[PDB]
Amino acid sequence: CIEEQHDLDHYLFPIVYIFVIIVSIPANIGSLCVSFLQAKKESELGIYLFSLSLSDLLYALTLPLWIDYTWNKDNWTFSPALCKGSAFLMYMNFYSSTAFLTCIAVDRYLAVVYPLKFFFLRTRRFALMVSLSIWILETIFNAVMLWEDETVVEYCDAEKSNFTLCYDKYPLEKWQINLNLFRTCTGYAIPLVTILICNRKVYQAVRHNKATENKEKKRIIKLLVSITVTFVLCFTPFHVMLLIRCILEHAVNFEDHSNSGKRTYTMYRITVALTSLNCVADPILYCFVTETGRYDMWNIL
Amino acid sequence: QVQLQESGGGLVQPGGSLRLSCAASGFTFSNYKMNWVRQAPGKGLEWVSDISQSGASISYTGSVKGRFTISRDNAKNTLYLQMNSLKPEDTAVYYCARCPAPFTRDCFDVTSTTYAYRGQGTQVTVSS
Amino acid sequence: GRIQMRTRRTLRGHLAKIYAMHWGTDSRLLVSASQDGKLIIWDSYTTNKVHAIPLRSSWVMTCAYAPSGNYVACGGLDNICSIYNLKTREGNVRVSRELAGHTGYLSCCRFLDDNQIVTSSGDTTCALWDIETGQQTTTFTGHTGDVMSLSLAPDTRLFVSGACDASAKLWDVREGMCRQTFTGHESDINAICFFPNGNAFATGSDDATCRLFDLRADQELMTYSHDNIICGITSVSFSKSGRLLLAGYDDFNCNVWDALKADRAGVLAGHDNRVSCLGVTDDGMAVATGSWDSFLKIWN
Amino acid sequence: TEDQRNEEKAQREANKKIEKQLQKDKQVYRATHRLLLLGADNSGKSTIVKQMRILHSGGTSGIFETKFQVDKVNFHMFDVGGQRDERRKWIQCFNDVTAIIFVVDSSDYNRLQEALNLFKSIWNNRWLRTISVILFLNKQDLLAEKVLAGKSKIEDYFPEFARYTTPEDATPEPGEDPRVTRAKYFIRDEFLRISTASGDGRHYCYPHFTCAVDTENARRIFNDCRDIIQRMHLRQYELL
Repeated sequence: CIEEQHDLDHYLFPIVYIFVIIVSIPANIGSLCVSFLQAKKESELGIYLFSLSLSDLLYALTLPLWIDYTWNKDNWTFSPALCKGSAFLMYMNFYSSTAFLTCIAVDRYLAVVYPLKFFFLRTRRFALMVSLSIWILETIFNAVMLWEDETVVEYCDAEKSNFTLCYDKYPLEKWQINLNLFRTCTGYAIPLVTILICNRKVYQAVRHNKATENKEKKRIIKLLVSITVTFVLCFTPFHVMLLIRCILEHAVNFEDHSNSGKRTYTMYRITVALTSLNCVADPILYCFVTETGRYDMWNIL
Repeated sequence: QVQLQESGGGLVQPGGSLRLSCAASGFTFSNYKMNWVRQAPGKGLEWVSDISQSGASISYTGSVKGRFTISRDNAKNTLYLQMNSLKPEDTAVYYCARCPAPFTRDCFDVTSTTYAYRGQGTQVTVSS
Repeated sequence: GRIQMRTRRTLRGHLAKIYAMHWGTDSRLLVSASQDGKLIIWDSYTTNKVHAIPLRSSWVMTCAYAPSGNYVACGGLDNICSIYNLKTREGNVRVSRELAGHTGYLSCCRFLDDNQIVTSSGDTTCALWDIETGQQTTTFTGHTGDVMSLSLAPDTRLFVSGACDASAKLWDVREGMCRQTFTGHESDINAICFFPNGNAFATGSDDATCRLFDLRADQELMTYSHDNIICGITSVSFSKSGRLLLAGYDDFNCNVWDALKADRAGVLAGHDNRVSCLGVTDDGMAVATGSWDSFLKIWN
Repeated sequence: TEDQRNEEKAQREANKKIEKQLQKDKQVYRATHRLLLLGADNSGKSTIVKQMRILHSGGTSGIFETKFQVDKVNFHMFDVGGQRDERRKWIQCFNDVTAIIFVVDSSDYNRLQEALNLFKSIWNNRWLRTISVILFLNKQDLLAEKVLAGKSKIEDYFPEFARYTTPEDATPEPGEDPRVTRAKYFIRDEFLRISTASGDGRHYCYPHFTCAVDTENARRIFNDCRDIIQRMHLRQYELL
């Protein structure tokens, strides 16, 4: 326990999370409903968009407990089962959303880059199988933390009181390290390489297109640059800090207190707070900037 | 009955031109596209200058370009033509014609044989 | 004063635009023709497919169901009318007879009985055939433009057709000679249908108007129009009683005009492209439509 | 309740079976692309289609349907020759083809105005504004000869040629005369004016130069189909 952690989190986390929840919720409702509407038609991209929206809404569902916890006080009377379940759902989303962004990028790649090939993979019923498969795989591989007793209590000397730490501790427990290594290598590295490749290829095709004027090209490049920058900014720092923790806490003696405990943990928490902005960013770019069918779905509803 | 009746013709010579008057009746005049079309001995149908709906725009082809005076008037449901640089080639039946559908730029079959919406026409005797 | 309907049912499975549609004398079953080449027979009462005929030529513009409910006629831009079996003891749909001899794209066809058929084509003529031998017996002529419709009167001895020239003409089948012609319209026909009593018959046009005529009349009865609509009309229909009328429109919509009200009432909207055909059951328990969006939405 | 048993048996045996067959056939249907062909009587369209078919018909005395394949993607091409001269009605049966092949006789200057009017009508047609058209110009070599002889000079049907100047976009062919290129691209621009003045982004016309002997036309059609479908995908996958 370090004094600065509580005080800094008290201001940092509620401020960002209020905006994140209030803006993301309606945006993701819109994205999910419009994605389903599109899926009912021929386009298979609707399924992936629907799954991504569902994942982000799962995230938004868990966040309120976390804002309440971060505004840390003695008033946390919820059973530890809630601490288990909320973290489980939050990571479930995080990685499912990364995967479904990967799927959207791959789908648009196969579609625009190959107008006359690979119809089998682009079928709706193949997308359904992929979505169910990835759901089940991620759930079975992330179950490990449900079994473990993921809740700890520690004392703060300056505050002179106990506290309940939800999910993560400092230093990391061995099983947490083993879980996080795999979770990184599966849920962050793979989406990152794939989205860049897909969007680069799509822009290459658009520039190579024949029947497009200057304005449409400019709008397309704007959209693609926006998407890539959004992904990178939202995600990279948190995984960087998480890897730093995972490696140093295993390799670094725990008596080197000041720098590690005070700075590294605080920066890791700051990046965790930052990552939440992807929930706001994804609906805008993927649905609203381009598609008028959002207005049609609103009229239908 | 949907018909276009033409009037005016007869004696003509190089350097001298008559006036061709067309009389559309029983058919809304302005909103439909208009155009002339001619047939001459030893050859089929040929296109001639048009005039858009409400008399907005004009067009021509090379042989006729800048030598005939096209125009439309709602006051008589008529097209007009006066000849310049006249040649014996002027001899022809001047079919006053109109396009098949309104509010459109489609005039697919005006040149087609046995096309329904065109006038009987008149002839001019170029002589000297 | 106000008319409205909902999409009671929807038929899905066609892979292209539906160009033609027809029921059978048994209202529960219906035929459907699509540019994809499938003459799918659907069980209407359970929205089920019961057959799938692979047509010889994809470009189909017509489809008919024999009054006995057994034989189905198909054809189109190939200048041929083909017949198939449905109730044959072999248990498999198969070709029965094929009619050839026209010089233009097939526009409409209509069965007269289990052993006879009448048809119209885009070569400015109509013909009568014998199914048993597949031979002509009478040919009709007199029009100037393409003929694009048929309406066999309930008294099948007489039938009428509409053409691309400003005229619609009547023919008596056994005599084979035209005996009347009307010429009011300015941009000419695309569809025609008869009244149950047979005296009056409807008609569509390329100009934004619907018009009526009668056998006893030597005059154009009337013409409906709306100031703000430019597009044309694509089909027509009638009621079981026959008093009320209907039509289909080009602008991805229908528009229900009535003669007895003499004014329009509402619209059937929901297709995202042209409506290309219509129809009602022989008993009137249901109504169907077709569209270029490939859905035979069936309306309440 | 034997009626319910019979209904269930009939439904299960018929609908499942024939719908499985229908999906199997739809898989084939999507993979095949369909194209309409147009041209004048003196044009080389018949020769062009015959050359493509030889490069590798389903009917006669009517629609002259043809099959061809490129890059293992199967194509259909249809030529409607069994109809009389009027086109405005049966033409709209092809509102959903990937593209329309349009061939003109540029050497026959008399029809050049007729072909120009027909192309105007096609371009502005209500049901064809969304269907890209491929433009083909033939009998080009005869254009130089016509200029030399001048039996019916270009100016006789298009005096704009005299005031016309070769454009910067001009890419004269290695063994081609320059003024012949001027006139050729001049007629090309004559048609492209119609193409562009009232055109919209939902449409396009692709010009190409060829004589009927050229076999590449199949690959040109294939590549332009790729381009068309790529733009429809850009619109579909929300990149626009």
